Amino acid sequence: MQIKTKGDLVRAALRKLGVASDATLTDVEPQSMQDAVDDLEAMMAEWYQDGKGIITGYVFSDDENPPAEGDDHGLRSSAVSAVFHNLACRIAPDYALEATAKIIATAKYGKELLYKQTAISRAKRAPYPSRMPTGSGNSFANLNEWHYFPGE
Amino acid sequence: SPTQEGWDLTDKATGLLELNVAVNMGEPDNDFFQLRADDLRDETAYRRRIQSAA
Repeated sequence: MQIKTKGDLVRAALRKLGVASDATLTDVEPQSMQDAVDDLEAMMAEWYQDGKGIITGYVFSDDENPPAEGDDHGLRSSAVSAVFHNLACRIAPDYALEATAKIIATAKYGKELLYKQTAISRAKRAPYPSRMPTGSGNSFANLNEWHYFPGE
Repeated sequence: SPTQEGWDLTDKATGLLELNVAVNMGEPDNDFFQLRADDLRDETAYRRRIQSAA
């Protein structure tokens, strides 16, 4: 993918918004880039609720590294569009703008696709209760005295 | 038994001595293994694992 860094994500978001692109002769303002990167980090930390939220493979920049921009975001190839569409939606009010209906729809669709596989993975069935017998058809268990399921 | 031949055997009376051997034991030889229900491969394997252990 040609979108390998947090700055690539931010530039894509600004282009989606039509703030700093080549279709319109505008350069990304260095004051805008840091604000957008901070918004991206805040939104990513919000999504990834310490592991119990949306898992995307994004890498959070520590305080040690000087540039928060320039580092690979670590996303998968199928998360880039979702991330930068949501980022454009989030940072549009910075400039008193409003992301258009297509951008909002793509943000919704992308976030749902982000969570789909994790939802399938977390759709797990709880074991049998501790008070449920094994039945006499489970001959080995009911011979070795495992008449009931453990549970938990 | 020692044995001497002669007629005057004064001050030459032997004592007695019986030797012995010691027999002791080593350490147990186990076949510790772990049995899992809910496998259907540890259900048929255990019945034959006991015999292989013997």
